[PDB]
Amino acid sequence: VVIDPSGNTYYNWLFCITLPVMYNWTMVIARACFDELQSDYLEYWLILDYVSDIVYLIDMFVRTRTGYLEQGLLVKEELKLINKYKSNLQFKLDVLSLIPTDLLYFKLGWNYPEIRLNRLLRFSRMFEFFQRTETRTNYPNIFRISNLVMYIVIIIHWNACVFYSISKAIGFGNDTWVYPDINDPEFGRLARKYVYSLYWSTLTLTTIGETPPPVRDSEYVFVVVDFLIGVLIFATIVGNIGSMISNMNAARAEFQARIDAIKQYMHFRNVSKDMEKRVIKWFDYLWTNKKTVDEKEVLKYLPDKLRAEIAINVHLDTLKKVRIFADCEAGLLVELVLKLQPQVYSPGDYICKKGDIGREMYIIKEGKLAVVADDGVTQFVVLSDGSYFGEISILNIKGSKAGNRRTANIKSIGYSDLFCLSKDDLMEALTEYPDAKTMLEEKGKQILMKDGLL
Amino acid sequence: VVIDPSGNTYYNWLFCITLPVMYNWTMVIARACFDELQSDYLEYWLILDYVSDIVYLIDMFVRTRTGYLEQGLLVKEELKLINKYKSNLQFKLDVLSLIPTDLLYFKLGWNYPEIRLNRLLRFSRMFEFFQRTETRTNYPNIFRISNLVMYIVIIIHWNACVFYSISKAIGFGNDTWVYPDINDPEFGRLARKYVYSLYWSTLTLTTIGETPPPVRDSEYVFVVVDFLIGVLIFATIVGNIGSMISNMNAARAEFQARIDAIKQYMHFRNVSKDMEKRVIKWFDYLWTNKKTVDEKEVLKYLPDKLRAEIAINVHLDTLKKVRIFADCEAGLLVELVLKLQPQVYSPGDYICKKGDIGREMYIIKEGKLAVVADDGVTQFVVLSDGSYFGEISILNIKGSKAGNRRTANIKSIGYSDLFCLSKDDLMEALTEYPDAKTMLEEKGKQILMKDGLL
Amino acid sequence: VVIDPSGNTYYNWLFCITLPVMYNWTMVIARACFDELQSDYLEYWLILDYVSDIVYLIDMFVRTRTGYLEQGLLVKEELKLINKYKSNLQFKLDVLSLIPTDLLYFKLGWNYPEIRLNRLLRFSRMFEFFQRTETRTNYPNIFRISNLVMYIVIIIHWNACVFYSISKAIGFGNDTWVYPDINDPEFGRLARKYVYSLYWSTLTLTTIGETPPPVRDSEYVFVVVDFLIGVLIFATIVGNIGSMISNMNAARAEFQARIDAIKQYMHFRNVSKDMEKRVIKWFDYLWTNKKTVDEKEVLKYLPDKLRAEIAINVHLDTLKKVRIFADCEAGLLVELVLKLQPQVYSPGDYICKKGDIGREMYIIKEGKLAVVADDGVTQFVVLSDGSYFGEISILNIKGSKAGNRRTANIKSIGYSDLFCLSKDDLMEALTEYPDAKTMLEEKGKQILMK
Amino acid sequence: PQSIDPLTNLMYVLWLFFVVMAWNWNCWLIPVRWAFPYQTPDNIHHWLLMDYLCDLIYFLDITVFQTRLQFVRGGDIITDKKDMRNNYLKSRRFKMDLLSLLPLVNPLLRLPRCLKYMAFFEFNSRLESILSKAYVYRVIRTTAYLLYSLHLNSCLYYWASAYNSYIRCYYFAVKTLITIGGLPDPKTLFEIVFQLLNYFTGVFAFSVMIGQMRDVVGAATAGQTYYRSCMDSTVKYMNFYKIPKSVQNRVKTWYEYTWHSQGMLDESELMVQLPDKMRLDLAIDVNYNIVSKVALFQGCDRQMIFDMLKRLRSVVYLPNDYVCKKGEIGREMYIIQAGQVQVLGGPDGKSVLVTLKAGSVFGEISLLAVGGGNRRTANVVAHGFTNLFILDKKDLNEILVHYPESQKLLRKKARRML
Ligand SMILES: COc1ccc([C@H]2Sc3ccccc3N(CCN(C)C)C(=O)[C@H]2OC(C)=O)cc1
Ligand SMILES: Nc1nc2c(ncn2[C@@H]2O[C@@H]3COP(=O)(O)O[C@H]3[C@H]2O)c(=O)[nH]1
Ligand SMILES: Nc1nc2c(ncn2[C@@H]2O[C@@H]3COP(=O)(O)O[C@H]3[C@H]2O)c(=O)[nH]1
Ligand SMILES: Nc1nc2c(ncn2[C@@H]2O[C@@H]3COP(=O)(O)O[C@H]3[C@H]2O)c(=O)[nH]1
Ligand SMILES: Nc1nc2c(ncn2[C@@H]2O[C@@H]3COP(=O)(O)O[C@H]3[C@H]2O)c(=O)[nH]1
Repeated sequence: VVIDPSGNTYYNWLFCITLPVMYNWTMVIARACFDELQSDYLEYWLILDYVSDIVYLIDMFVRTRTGYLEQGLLVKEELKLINKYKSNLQFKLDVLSLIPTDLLYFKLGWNYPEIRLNRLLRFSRMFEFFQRTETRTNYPNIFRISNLVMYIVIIIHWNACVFYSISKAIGFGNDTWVYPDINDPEFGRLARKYVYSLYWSTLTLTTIGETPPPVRDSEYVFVVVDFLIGVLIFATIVGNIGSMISNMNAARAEFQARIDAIKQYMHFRNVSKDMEKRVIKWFDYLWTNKKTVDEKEVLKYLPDKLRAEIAINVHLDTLKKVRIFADCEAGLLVELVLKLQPQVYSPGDYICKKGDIGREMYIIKEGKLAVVADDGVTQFVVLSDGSYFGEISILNIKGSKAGNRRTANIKSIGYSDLFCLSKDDLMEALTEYPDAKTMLEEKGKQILMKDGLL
Repeated sequence: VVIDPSGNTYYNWLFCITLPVMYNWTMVIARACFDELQSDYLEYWLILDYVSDIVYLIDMFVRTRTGYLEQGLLVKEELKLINKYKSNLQFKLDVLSLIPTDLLYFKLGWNYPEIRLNRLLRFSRMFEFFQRTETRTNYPNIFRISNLVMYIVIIIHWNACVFYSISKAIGFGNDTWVYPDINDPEFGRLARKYVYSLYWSTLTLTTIGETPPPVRDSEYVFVVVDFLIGVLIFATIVGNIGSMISNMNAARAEFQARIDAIKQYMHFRNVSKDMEKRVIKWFDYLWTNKKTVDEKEVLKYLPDKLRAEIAINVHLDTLKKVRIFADCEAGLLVELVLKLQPQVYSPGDYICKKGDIGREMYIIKEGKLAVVADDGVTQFVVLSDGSYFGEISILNIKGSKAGNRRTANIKSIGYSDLFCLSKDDLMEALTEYPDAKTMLEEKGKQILMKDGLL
Repeated sequence: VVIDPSGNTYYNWLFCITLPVMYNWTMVIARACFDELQSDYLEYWLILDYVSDIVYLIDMFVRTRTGYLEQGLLVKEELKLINKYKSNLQFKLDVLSLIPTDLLYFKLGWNYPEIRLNRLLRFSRMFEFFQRTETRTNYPNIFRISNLVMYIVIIIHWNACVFYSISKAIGFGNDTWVYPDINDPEFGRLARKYVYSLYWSTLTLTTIGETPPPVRDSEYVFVVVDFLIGVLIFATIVGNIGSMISNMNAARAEFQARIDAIKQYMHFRNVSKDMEKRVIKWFDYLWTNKKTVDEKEVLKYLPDKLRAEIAINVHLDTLKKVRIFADCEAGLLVELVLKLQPQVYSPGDYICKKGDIGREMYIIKEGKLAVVADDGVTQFVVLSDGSYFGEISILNIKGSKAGNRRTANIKSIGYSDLFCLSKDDLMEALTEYPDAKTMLEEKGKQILMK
Repeated sequence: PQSIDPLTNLMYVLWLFFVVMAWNWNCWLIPVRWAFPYQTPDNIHHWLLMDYLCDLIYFLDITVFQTRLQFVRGGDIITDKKDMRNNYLKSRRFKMDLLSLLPLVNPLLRLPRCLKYMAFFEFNSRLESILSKAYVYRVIRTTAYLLYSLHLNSCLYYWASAYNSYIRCYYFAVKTLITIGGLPDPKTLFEIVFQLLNYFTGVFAFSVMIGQMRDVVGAATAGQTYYRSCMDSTVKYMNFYKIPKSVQNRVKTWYEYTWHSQGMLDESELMVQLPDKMRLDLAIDVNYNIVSKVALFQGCDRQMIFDMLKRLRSVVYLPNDYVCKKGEIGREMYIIQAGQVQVLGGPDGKSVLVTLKAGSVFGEISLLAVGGGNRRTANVVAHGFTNLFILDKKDLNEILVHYPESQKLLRKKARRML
């Protein structure tokens, strides 16, 4: 039994170990500083600490169970996994997190939870879970905001705990800066203690916030330290959010830069106004339907097998309906379907006119086309998705009466997304299948003899 | 009858539904938290709420009546549009938003206008309108910063209402943090109530510590939560404005980076200072006259049909003026238009000299050229817009003298934009036109023996 | 005479018109709000505003005389320039800015300077001057910081004037928020009024209200609006400074990103440590000596004509020193200058070995190359700047002992930057010249015997 | 070291760090001695001793460290004293070094001692180049600048206070970094000009802090953002065309494996930014031994091998992926750079006839077919993730036309074998 890191069970365990790690990171210092928090809920804290220790041991067991990739293969041997875990610094951090330091409760009293700070050494598991679910979540920006909010909450809570500890060390009510006297009817409550300390740390991590000024030099040093810690933390948070906004606006900024560059080119080259209305309408269509990026730049890093698989799963049922590519080898279908490059045509666009070069075969993946006359007013026949034309224009057929020429006018009725296969692309794909080359030549021969174009 | 979602009527209706959505999103919580606002203007608020509900019904009717692009064509079938609308989360949000909760007044009196909080669920219309506005306005950054400011105003208004409601729940005048006693003649006014709540909310979100200090634990908790909300607000404003600033001078920063790369190249290669001055003046001309766009880089973001139709709208009218290209095939002229490559020449620049290789012909679009002698100061003739030269140097005429050599000295009087049709591009475009190729050779040689050559 | 907008005199006039525009955008509102300021120096302000309007009229005349590049040339016909000026919105703005509202002083009195707020409509000229300064100064970031600071001070001063106007409308000394009673001798001074208003505006915008709290509802509204204006100001300053930081260090960030990418590639591919250190040393040499971006990448933004003039200036003087190319025609020489492309070589890199096929000729521009045979440390001869090798192999000599093959090993003791010319690029450049091709073949053929 | 090189041999980096500490002393401890009274006669000897130690460090750096620096002239490394001394003298670094040791009880006489900032920039560049994740040091450096700005503000506030007590003025400096209210109210134009200048300098420091943090975050997450955007674009493309979840999950799993293993998602786009000599020498130190191990390419020209090394494309195959099916056309030579590959035999496949580890080459006989002559005679699957370097037959055809003797020899090998 080996849990792979790229699976979902590893994710569920990462959450289930993050919960005690988050509990430790947010509660050990809280019980260490606020003595009433430790003392009053002693049994609950003991139960939660025992649960966290049990989950820590189970996570150490999982670290042995989890399998790394060796030569691109998952390791399932127990000894190799144990050695790989023990060689890393993570094993040292895990074993340091689980010193039997709860036995110092007898040697230091129940009011010293600072002995359990070693459980904070499992921070790396929490960060691993957070970085794993940042990529997993559908909303990366929302969870990154959640992480930033949780980080500043943890830092503010830690500063609150340290402020309460320093007020305890200096003395409650000794200065107007420290936490007030805990003998007060309203300020002696633990809830008031923690919440007012949280408010003070909120006011102190930002220099803007106004707080009772420090009296002695130790308070001034601590306030300056909090000032610079808050400078670092909140500058990091604002930089993170600014980077998020730059990332989410990067696509819009690139698209608007392209649109403005094309506008500048059309104004510079004195393009007619109707044509620039057509261009701007096309760009508004592209942004409305979220088709700003072409698939050439989308499937550019994928391997040939994966691009091939996507190309089969998109176009095989459409391409096998063609008469010439009916009785063809599947390898040629795989090689040809990779070369189908898309073109999107606006409504009223002439894909090809009579008197044009036939060097591309157009396959209607989406949209409706029409065979029209020279004027274009009337429509001869409509074509829908799954259709094809230009099958014989790309085929080099000798003696054709209407060779390498469009015999009909094709008009895009709507926004037609159709894939073209170039003649040179198909001939370069046919240098590997000469038998299929002459098979397609024979098919074109019978097609032209059927309509009498020889 | 169908409405186009990309049309201006749909944008107008987006505004006409954004107005009741914005009215709800502000005034519903404003009346819910400020009871004197709801009670005093109840006659106006009921009328405005009924108007907003009527516009919500018409928005449902429009969203049934609006069409989408199925196979590139707008759907004109009413039942298909209705089933598309119903099988969507937007229909669920709209029907939840339009559940009549105004009957709950009869259960709770007129003092509870938060019963129609479900009308806030039409936020998608507001967000769609404010996303469809930036993509059609001439001021994207100005509208973006105004939209961000209005969002911050809405959040500040909401937090003001929440603060007033919290003060109401705690009790007015109980302590310093809450709103003071409403029985006071000055602070009991509704306008004063709202504007002091707005003043407190702005001091609590945009900054920290300038409000009166909290007293009880819920008030400190609210202040800390509002600090987190306000620091997220501040980081969002900073990130949006920083991305906006980087995007406005993205072209300027990129151009300055290219200028600096050129400058360090010419410093490292140690070119003459006169060439340095010419390069700097060229870049000053390029930036000043809005010519910094790279024509190939701009046109590679267009579809092949759309880029070709741009080029047809640009070059076909002046390529017909060419003597050998005056009577040619339309496809040949279009393909030769697509092969035209732009060049820009400084004033006084020599395009070609007597003896240079006549590899490409040049078609003048913008600028005036000069035919000069060996000294270069005497003027023979000036070539104006639409002129052309070297049209015979790219033709392989058999036995003609001065083969692929320039017979004149061409200089640029000012800045000139010339599109050059190369011999190689002409041969590449002519490989599908043998009859047009031999007829072009016939026309070129008939020109040549007309002038006494060959 | 027609003034060139790209010239230095257009910049000079831009400054001399920006000075009255910056005067009007800052001082007119101060005169309008501080009535004591208008009454105290009315004699100064009358002539100063008159000469500002005179400079505005002269700027309109310059706008009629400024040229625009029509059809690639600076047009000098006055009628076309006047029509181009009048067809633009700038003429409407200048006409509305030059409305003689100073003639209304006889009706509303001398205590209303706000009537000539139309003089702010020449703001486009000031913005044009600033955007020309941004593309002219040698410190664009320092100028951007100074311009942002000036804009923030202008907004602060305008908000101070608006605050004083609000205090005047409510009444001085009516409450603790407004400006105190002007009958007080300590708070009645004109300088003290302006300084206290300016400091109140600075506290309200920058510190988000360390000022004493508002008393009236209109004061609360004004303070909230100023809070929004101030948080927009602070966010604008922070975002502008962050964008300036990104613009300054974008080149370093890209270079370090490519260093990190190549380091990750070498660590992932198990590249040997000596090669890895050589690569980092090479990139450090590239960054240190300011030769980072490739020559083709740098010059690909240039037009072909200007890039040709740059390349001729750099490589043609070292190309006529070549034995075969010394007595050839100029067109083939410049074509070979444009065809040759750079190659950088780290120390210890063998450019070509013995028995290798001579695909390209190498001409050294900045290098200290050596010729070594078999052993690799013989150092038969050292070629310094201006030398070349491989010219024998590119020429298809009729009869050769080493047909299209190198004859010796070539090594680089230090970093060398040398230009290569492929045999295919020579053959394609020699198709257009039959006589020069025959001359090159004959001259190359008669040199193999020694 | 008779002549140290400034780039490597990190003892120079250690000495430059010592010079940076001396310059940081001359930057930080001078205003705190000018304003605050720690320059008492009781401990004046300690301050003078450490200041003279910093001056000795400056003089030592001028004399025996900056002079013996290897320098490149015309691209050639130059390592002789008579030229290194003149090269250092001609540089602006020696001018600033001389200006930083001008001798003029007042610590403002040591104000030019802070003028040796080029040593700090050199040490910053070297520490950036030495250690990976240099954004951490950039954060530390920007924080040090902001602490120095607050330190200067604290010293100025203490000096203006007379017209611990150091941490109090520091607290006032941080409190008034972006706040002007803490400062006393101005009654003159001149005072509000300085108050606005103080506010603007503090906001400049704070915004440099924020902008550098944004820069560090953007640079440290640029690759992650690019990979996430590429993955989201691919997922949106597959969802638009209704790709089933099997192929989508395969594409995803390829994306995480390529991002975790390679870390760039495309090695080829990095190579084109390198010099061609860099590309060639990196292709040699990765695949030249493996390519030269095969007997089909032995006896061939080394430049033909070098040219095939540049065209070898790295492709990652998922577990249980058919690299080449039985009866499928053969036009590629697969070089297993990493992972396990299995050639299958037995009845109906599914039995590993042979397994091949990293560094082996198979399918090279498919490179020699003309007109699709070769067919894959056995099923081949990828046991686990594997990185194979693939050379297409068409790519070999473009390579072979430049080497006629090599092409003729390889065709003789084709005729001899098949
Ligand atoms: C110098 O130490 C400081 C450390 C933290 C800060 C906070 S205070 C705050 C609180 C709520 C909303 C917004 C803010 N503001 C803007 C306040 N005014 C200038 C408009 C900040 O700048 C915050 O900082 C960040 C980087 O978010 C300030 C100073
Ligand atoms: N001429 C003609 N072409 C048709 C018709 N129906 C479909 N087509 C297709 O439209 C295509 C236009 O380009 P081609 O002439 O290459 O091939 C044509 C046929 O494939 C028809 O009725 N007449
Ligand atoms: N010599 C000369 N050339 C002219 C004149 N008018 C136009 N030209 C054109 O200038 C061109 C320069 O290049 P070419 O020699 O190819 O062809 C030349 C002619 O087409 C003229 O008056 N004299
Ligand atoms: N064989 C040889 N070639 C040298 C020597 N010094 C310089 N070279 C040049 O190095 C060149 C390498 O390419 P070639 O063989 O074409 O021509 C060679 C010579 O021009 C030398 O000492 N021996
Ligand atoms: N058929 C077969 N192929 C093997 C064996 N061992 C390695 N291979 C390789 O697997 C490859 C599969 O494709 P090829 O037939 O082109 O070439 C084959 C050989 O390169 C084996 O034992 N039998």
